[PDB]
Amino acid sequence: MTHHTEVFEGGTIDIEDDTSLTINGKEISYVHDAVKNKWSSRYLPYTQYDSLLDLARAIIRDTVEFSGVKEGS
Repeated sequence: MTHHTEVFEGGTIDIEDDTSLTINGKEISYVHDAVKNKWSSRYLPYTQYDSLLDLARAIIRDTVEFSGVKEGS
């Protein structure tokens, strides 16, 4: 238990121990816009997102890197 699995358009979302943002096993380091730190997520720089769950899905949707089979066109 205590883990959330989710498949977004081919990308697996790994949430472990009710923490840890991972996609396809790759560590997703969030950067919050909070008082502690004024910066954007390292994987999505200067892009505006709404929530944390939204963020995770936005990454997979915006980057084909987490989609899998696509090196280019």
